[PDB]
Amino acid sequence: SEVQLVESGGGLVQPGGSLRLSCAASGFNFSYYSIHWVRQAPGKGLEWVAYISSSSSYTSYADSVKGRFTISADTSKNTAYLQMNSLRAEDTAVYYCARGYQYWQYHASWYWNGGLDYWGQGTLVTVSSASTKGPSVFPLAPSSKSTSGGTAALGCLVKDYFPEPVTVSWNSGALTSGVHTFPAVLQSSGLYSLSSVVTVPSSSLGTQTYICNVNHKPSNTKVDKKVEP
Amino acid sequence: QLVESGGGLVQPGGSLRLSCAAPGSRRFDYYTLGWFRQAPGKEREGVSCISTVGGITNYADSVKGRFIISRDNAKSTVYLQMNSLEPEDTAVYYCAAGREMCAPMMLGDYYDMDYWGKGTPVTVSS
Amino acid sequence: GRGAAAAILSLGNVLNYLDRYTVAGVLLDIQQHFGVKDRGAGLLQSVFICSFMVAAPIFGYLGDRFNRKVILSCGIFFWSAVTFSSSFIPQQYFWLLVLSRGLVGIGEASYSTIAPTIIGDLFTKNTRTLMLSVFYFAIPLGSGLGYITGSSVKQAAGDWHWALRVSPVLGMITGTLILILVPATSWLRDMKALIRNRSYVFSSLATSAVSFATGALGMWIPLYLHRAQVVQKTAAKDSLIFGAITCFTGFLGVVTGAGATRWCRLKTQRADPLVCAVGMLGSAIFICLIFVAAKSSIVGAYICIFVGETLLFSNWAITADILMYVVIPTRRATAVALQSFTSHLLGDAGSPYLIGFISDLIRQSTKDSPLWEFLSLGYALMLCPFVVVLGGMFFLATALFFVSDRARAEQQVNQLA
Amino acid sequence: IQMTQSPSSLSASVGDRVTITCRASQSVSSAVAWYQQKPGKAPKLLIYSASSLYSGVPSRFSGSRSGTDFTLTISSLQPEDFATYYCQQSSSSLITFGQGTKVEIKRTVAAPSVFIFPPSDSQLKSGTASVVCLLNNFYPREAKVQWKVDNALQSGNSQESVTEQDSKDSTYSLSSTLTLSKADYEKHKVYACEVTHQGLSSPVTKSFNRGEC
Amino acid sequence: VQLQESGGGLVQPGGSLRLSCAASGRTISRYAMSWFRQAPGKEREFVAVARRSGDGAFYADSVQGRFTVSRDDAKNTVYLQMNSLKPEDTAVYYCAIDSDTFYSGSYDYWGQGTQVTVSS
Repeated sequence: SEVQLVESGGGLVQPGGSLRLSCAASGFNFSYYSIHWVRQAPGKGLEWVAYISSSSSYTSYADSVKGRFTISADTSKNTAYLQMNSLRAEDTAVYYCARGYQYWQYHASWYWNGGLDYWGQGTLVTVSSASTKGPSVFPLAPSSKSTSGGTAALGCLVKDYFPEPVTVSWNSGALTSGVHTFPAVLQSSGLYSLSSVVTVPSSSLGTQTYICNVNHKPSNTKVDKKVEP
Repeated sequence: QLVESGGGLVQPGGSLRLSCAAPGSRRFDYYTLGWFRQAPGKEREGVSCISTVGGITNYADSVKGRFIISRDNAKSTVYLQMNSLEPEDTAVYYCAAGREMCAPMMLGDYYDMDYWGKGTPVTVSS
Repeated sequence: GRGAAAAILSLGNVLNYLDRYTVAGVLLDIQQHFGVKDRGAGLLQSVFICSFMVAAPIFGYLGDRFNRKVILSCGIFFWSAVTFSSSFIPQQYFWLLVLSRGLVGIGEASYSTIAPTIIGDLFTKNTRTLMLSVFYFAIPLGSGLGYITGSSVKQAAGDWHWALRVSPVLGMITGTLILILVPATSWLRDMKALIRNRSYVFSSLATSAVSFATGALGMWIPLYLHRAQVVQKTAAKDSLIFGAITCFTGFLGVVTGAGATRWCRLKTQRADPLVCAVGMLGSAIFICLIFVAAKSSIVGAYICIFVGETLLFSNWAITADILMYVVIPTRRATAVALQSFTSHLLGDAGSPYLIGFISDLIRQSTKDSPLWEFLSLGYALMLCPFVVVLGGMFFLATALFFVSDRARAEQQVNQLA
Repeated sequence: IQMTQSPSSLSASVGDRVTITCRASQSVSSAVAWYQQKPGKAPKLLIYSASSLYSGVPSRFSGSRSGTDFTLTISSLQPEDFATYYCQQSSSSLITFGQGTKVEIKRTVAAPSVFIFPPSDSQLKSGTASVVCLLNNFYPREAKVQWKVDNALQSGNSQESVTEQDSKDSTYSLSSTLTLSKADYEKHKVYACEVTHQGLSSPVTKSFNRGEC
Repeated sequence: VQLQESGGGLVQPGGSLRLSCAASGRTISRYAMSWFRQAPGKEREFVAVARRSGDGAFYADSVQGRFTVSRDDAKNTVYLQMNSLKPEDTAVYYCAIDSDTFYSGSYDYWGQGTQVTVSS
């Protein structure tokens, strides 16, 4: 049997609360290995978070969370649990659980450093105070100022949606070349926004009709719009 | 428990000696001696074991002719000597104590050992 | 699909040991109802153990060739029905009660042999031991519950008869639930070796001595205490107290022995037989004081029996370790089974009958009075300390040859492997 | 307790030599590990103990020590090897990670094409003036965009977004959004987006006159 | 702070030339520079850019595989080698300095340039 680590417990939580994450392991003896919890912010590097060994006598936390997190284990079901208390805004991230070596502290030195070998897939954790809302779509219409070299660009702007993702297309899949979609960007209010831009030959602006089409699943909406000067 | 000492970094073709000792007045002459190893991506396999009375030793197949294990219960120590290391041997070594008898095909049973150590690392560079 | 099997088989073993000692706690009544003497009073347990001894290996064999759920259900129903029907015999027959005990022995042996194989095969390497231990913790609890149930029901109803009719119906339940919950799953050459292993022979004889002591005392003591309370003009709580003591003592010994081993294994390599011998001699010293304490004060007798029971059961968890320390692996299946047979052939097969025979032969040459009945039983039971002391010397004798035996064993295993 | 890696973004073609340096301040001097990570997937262990090669990793990777710095090296770069690489240290009851370096694909320099996108009628309907300035089909990544509102430099109220590398043309595209209230928008006459980049011999500006048609 | 360019002139088709650019009063160890060209009747266009040590050097669309740019921090000098020259390469070449530390392209300091004629 191959080694598998599965995370569970992700989702959305308001500020001031708490949550519980679980890492379940299968395919190896639990008592000879340690368990690490690691996190990644959407746009930054990795940051070590927590450490637990099998016998609950060796546990450790990083400086940025000292006092807020608690860590525990259960060897009857091969499970590890991390309890997060007093969350804030800077905690939105993706979490992974990985396998240690169960005594890395005693024999880490000048020349060994060991390593973490088997990782899982991780779960997403969002901390925001907004409520669900539907996107608004606006046009970005071409003109003489958007025509250069025989090609003119035009777009549609999707604003104020939560949470991600949204799916965007043009003319129900008719146009497949020269379409650029922009990654979601956060704002000061707490909602997302993006825009889509395409390029077409100038003379083609004479007759063909271009429809921006937006599908948003959680709020159950599908919107069409036409972009003409 | 037990205490293991030695360990470090060696070049290929070298040799290295580790020791495993019982602190204090404890004796471990009933039966207590075998060596195990573990690597960063493979399961824990046994390397060698030595018996109570007659000095009978048994090794694993991948390490025959390169390792030697020795016992000395006048000073409560056990020694392991390694020659002709290769980049494949980079791993952590452990000392363990149990009751079953030194025999072929009993090396790999690491679920019945009574006392375990904490282990020391050996690294081979190039 | 596993926890239910574990629980049901555990309760089955508790019933197994609860339906052996219901005879003892009412023994005084049977002797009067049927017009028999002590010589016939011991015959019941003697015949029971003889039947169990002859029965167990055969069902051990058949357990590997037909299905096992069927055999468990058939055996439990068999001894339940026989023990229910035996309680209706009239006052002019005794061989019918003897035959009843024989049949109950056959059924109990069936169950006791075939349960452990299932409860072991339905689990893996790391967790087998915990549930096997929970299974085996049914011995002392059922042993005490035997006396307690017999005395309580007999006192409550007003006739000893219903003492043998409350248990079977509960068995009648279990006989169905195992058919519902649990899922289906060259010895001669060995002998020429085992009898040449000195530690094995001496340990077997020592365990035989322990079995002699346990069987005799466990059957007979409550009647002795009744006669004591009568002669001193102080007189049935007697059967209850004893039961309680058992339900505790069996645990303490099994702990203390183990603990005293883990220390002495770190100062030398002769730990196990030395611990057992010291405990056994201490047990003899305290046991031989019951027969002097009973003639002055009864609480002293109870304290003495408590200490004796504690020190006597210490070697219950050590002899298996010796056997697996001095025998090559591919013989263990043989080397275990033989021992158990021998442990019954010189032990509980003929102990209670012999005690009764000596007591009757003493009494036939003296006047019939309560006092001389007391003295007859008391003088007869004096053989138990003698045999305990003899077993202690046997453990010393195995402690001598322990090391050479281990050396030979390692040489054999490596030569074969 | 923090390390430094250099360089933070390096570009190299297929078939060249790549070297990355992780410099430490903690007292191990040989205890750093190396990890690889691709967009949207969990990271994989690549080298441990600073010299040893993990089970299954391709042989072209190598690692070594020099002074108090550590080096990771790829000799024959392949199309399946564009990702982010990390160095790990462990000094005490803490374990720390680095900052990562990224490897990209190189080509010939291409100037951006600049467009200005004014508010739409529906955008002005709700009172949020969202003006977009678009840069298309350029290389390399670094390029500076500046907003001018009636000859004034404005800052602190704009956001930027850049895309990944194109799968066919290997170029980037940038979108800068400036957000104002309707009242703030109505108080001006001329807006301008200015961009400066390596391939531009002079900064190029595009202008927009409010209300003109 | 001054900038001196040299090495221009007339060359036969297919030849090679080594232009040199030198700076005075400014340290070029921590800055980047660029080469441009201006044809008669055409606007000045990109040729190549040279960054700090360890950051490589970038070339333009037209002359990829023919031109090379290099630095000499000891003498505060940069060099540009042109090979496989053609008659159309006739133009005035210019050397410029970027003032921003992160390679944003702030060309504040310009040079006089030099003539490059290819004919036979």
